[PDB]
Amino acid sequence: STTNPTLADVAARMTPDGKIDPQIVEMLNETNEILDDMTVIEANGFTEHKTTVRSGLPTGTWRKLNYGVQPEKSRTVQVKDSMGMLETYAEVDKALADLNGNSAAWRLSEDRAFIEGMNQTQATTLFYGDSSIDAEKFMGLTPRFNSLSAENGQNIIDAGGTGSDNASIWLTVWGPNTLHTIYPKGSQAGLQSRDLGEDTLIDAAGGRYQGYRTHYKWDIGLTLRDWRYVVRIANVDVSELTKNASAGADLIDLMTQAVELIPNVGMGRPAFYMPRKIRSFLRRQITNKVAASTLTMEEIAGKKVVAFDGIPCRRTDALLLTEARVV
Amino acid sequence: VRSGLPTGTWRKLNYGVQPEKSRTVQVKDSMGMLETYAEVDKALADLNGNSAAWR
Amino acid sequence: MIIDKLLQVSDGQAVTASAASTDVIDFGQANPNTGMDDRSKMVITVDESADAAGAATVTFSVQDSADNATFADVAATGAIGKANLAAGKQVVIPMPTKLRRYCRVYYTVATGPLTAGKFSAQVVTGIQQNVAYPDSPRIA
Amino acid sequence: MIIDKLLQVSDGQAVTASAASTDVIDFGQANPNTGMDDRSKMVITVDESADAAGAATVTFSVQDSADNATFADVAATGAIGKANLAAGKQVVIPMPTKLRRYCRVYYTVATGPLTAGKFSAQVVTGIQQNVAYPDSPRIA
Repeated sequence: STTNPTLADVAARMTPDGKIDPQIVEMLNETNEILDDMTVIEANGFTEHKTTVRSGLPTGTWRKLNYGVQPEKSRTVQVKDSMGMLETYAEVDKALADLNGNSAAWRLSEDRAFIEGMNQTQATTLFYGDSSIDAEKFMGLTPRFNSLSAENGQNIIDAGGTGSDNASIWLTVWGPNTLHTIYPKGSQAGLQSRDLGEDTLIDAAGGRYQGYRTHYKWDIGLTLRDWRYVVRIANVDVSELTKNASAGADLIDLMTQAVELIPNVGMGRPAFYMPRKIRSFLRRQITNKVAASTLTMEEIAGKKVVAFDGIPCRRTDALLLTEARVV
Repeated sequence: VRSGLPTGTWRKLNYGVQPEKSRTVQVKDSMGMLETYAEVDKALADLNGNSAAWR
Repeated sequence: MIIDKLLQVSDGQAVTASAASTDVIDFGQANPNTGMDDRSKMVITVDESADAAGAATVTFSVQDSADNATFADVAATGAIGKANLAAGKQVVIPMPTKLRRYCRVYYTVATGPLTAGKFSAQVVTGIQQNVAYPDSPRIA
Repeated sequence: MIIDKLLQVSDGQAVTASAASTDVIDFGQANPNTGMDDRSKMVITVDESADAAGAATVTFSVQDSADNATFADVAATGAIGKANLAAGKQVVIPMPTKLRRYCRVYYTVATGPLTAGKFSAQVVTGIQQNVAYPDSPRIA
């Protein structure tokens, strides 16, 4: 019945009176920015990246004179975290791309949607990355911080909102020992767009079908050395946000409590991660807060948020707005 | 205008995965013409010679 | 949407029984094949609505003839239901590629008779169809 | 005439009863609307012929679906009579302007059932159609 996918003769659909349409309007692509901002260091293990992390300090004792006090011992657990590889080959019939004379123009335009689908997927998975169910993928910021019971439960700040319509803000600190990405030894990250070249394909019938193919490897996992460098602001009920930080949960303060949750941002480099929705409301709320103080007439709308603390503030589309509420 | 992205896949080991196809619909939209004539009986415009002033 | 008044048939015809269009288009040849201009297409707009006793359907269809006398279908829509004919519903039938002299538009009405609703049929190049397409849709 | 290996549905289907086409074309989007290309169009070729007890008619019509389960006419041909379908008879339907995912071809067979006949349906850009046209016509 249905043939999937695998590039039909709607190469025609992408054209004017003429060649491949250069100005196709990029609708489904979003400019979330972790992928540029996140750091990459090669993972240390085979299919993993091990990290030994101190679990218990020795206590010490006050000793009365004449009485040997006990020796002490640092109990210590170590934790490794897994990966996933993300790639596709991308094949096209050699004739369909050559015809109407648009061989390279098609290859390019088909490619851009590919880099974009790749970034969209890497990025949505980086925040809501599972593994008890998806198995194949590396596990991302939730649910390493899901339940409030976690040793980093103190690290998730309840925005206070409830119900199903509630976002969260993330603040992470990307650096080699606090939080970073990993690619295996030695497959390199990140995104390798290799072109396989023309090569023959095989028909269901038996027929040579002389045609193209392109690869898009991109294999990452994600180390969270210590959750202390990451704060989750769960349950920001977005229906309930009002710009006058009045009803619902205020952002500016809720956030400064997030800066205060991080032990000493020294390394490597911090970043805010909020859905475009919040980025707008945080904008409105900042100009709502300073207006009752000192803001100019022409700066009445307010500069769009850039450096919150200063920390760079990154807009991330690839961050679900209606995520289920945490308990 | 781009209608669908290839998603890519997490691929389990040793398993040749599907190619993707970036679906894309196009839209055409039209024009309209808005025009009008503006007539006066020449006899009415001519008097007191305000033919041009009237026009 | 530009319209040629001469290629206009059924200017605002009140379709009640399954009747044909008022005017019948006459080309200046035996095989105009203006389906071949790869540009022309019949459009039927709706006003005011498919009011009927119901449930009724309206099948718009282009018909050819050699001479202005006996017609036969060359394109058809299908039984478009009442309440799919709100005020403002362009039903485009692409011009059939093998046209003959004298094209007309017939309205195959499923029972019961339509009680109120006009339709305006015209050959244009081409329709205004720019409906919005999704973006994320995660946001949103 | 180039043909897409993939958009080919009903390769040489022995339509004897009013059956739907073997394969159903599946686009990878909700509303492909590929009629807007002003370029794609369904073409049905005939083989060897619509031989039947007769006189019967065979109507080609495109069907949509949200999902590959329930279809509805979005284009049709009309009652192509039998003895208009000898081997090499293209019924061209221009692509309907508002497509959904999963298009198919149904063969609305008027009674009685056909005794013989294959049909090839596929979406192309475009048909090869060139009849010679008269000239003066006093000579020739």
